[PDB]
Amino acid sequence: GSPIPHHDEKTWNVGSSNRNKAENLLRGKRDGTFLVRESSKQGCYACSVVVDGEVKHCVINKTATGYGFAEPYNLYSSLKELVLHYQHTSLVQHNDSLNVTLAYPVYAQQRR
Amino acid sequence: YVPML
Repeated sequence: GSPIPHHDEKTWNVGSSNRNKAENLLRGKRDGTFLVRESSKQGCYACSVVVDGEVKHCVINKTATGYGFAEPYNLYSSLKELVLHYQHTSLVQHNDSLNVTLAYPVYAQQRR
Repeated sequence: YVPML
């Protein structure tokens, strides 16, 4: 019985307008950190995740259909589900230099 | 922007 902090969308949701900022926040966290922000996209998102210590920006969705991490599957109108899947799934299946996952909430919230 | 699976 453990109440994960990911259950909340604010734990990692930084909103929009935080590219070098959300990246400046990741610079220091531990490998596996991740944050979901937005941008001038048409409504897509970008999850700034720390990989091997070097934070990078990735995309979560591309075409209006859901919030997967690269491929459109199932539905769900929220990222909390996507982030939850990759939260335990490796992200190397696409890159052998990734092997990262959303295991650490960029802003976390295990305090108050 | 890195491509994921």
